[PDB]
Amino acid sequence: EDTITALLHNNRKLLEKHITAAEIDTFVSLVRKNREPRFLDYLSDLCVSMNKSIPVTQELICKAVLNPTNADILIETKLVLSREEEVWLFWRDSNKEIRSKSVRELAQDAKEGQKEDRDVLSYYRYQLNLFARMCLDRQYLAINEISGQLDVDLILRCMSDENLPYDLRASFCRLMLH
Repeated sequence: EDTITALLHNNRKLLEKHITAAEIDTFVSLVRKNREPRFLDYLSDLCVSMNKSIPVTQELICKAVLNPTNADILIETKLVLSREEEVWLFWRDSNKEIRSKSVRELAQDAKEGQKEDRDVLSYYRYQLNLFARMCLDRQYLAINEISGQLDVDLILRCMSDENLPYDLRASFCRLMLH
């Protein structure tokens, strides 16, 4: 991990020459199917962050992730207006269908008690960070897909006040800022 981190420094011509869609697609699919959102962090590091907005690779990675054929990796929100205090984010865990059952209980799970209920918000924070670091300046064909989601009121209602998010709380602002 450390050697491939040091190879993946600023390095413009390496990003636009020796990196193709196939190897990152295997990195997007095969490594990412199981667990461990540190690989999601390294995928986000490969995407843009040299200093500001490598444009050639950010429009290759987005079509590797944001297509509906590559769904069930990211976590989406719906605002099903159930029963003030209506918001839900939906995640699957390696075997079966949507089940979420809450998001306010994750604030109760933010202190201690579970591991499968504590990995979910960390994975959500990291994929929020990847969405913020996806285009962030000029790439338009994949900023339109993330325009409908978290559009106007959903990003503000999740970032009004809550018991105990700190890093995800900053992740909402970071996705706001771009």
